[PDB]
Amino acid sequence: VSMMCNEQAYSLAVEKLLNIQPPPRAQWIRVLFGEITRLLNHIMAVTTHALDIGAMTPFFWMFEEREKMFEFYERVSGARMHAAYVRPGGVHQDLPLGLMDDIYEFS
Amino acid sequence: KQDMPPVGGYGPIDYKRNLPRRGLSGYSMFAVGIGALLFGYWSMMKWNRERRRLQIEDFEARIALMP
Repeated sequence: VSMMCNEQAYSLAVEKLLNIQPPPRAQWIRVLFGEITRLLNHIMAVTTHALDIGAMTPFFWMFEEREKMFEFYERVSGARMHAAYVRPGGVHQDLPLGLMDDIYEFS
Repeated sequence: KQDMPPVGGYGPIDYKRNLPRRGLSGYSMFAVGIGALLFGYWSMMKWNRERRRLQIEDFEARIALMP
């Protein structure tokens, strides 16, 4: 599930060794996607629990809203889920024009 | 120079959690239940007693003939 919460535990585990603080624009993105993957676990942690139990309809009622969020991942990094996006040198590249009237539209 | 952060336009949406759309509570319920229930019993005694009147009418034709 986690794509930006993993690799958050790696670059921050490497930048301490290398005597680097990351630049300040970069830190506002690691908190943004680092506080967007929690809106992927805490959707999957309830629905998949509610499927073993055996309820059908809250599995389909929330993943159809989940699709509005993978368009972000594809727009910023490289792919559907597995993105080599956080680097040890901060963020790979800047997120393009958009994604600020989209997230505010989403949230 | 073409970076993101907009000047204005924000909400937010709530973190609130409420939808108390009640709902006819507190002794208003059990009141539509009892009165409509006795209404169904009130519909009785005007049909079963009425069919009982026809029931003696049905047995009447049997007893009048058969000598």
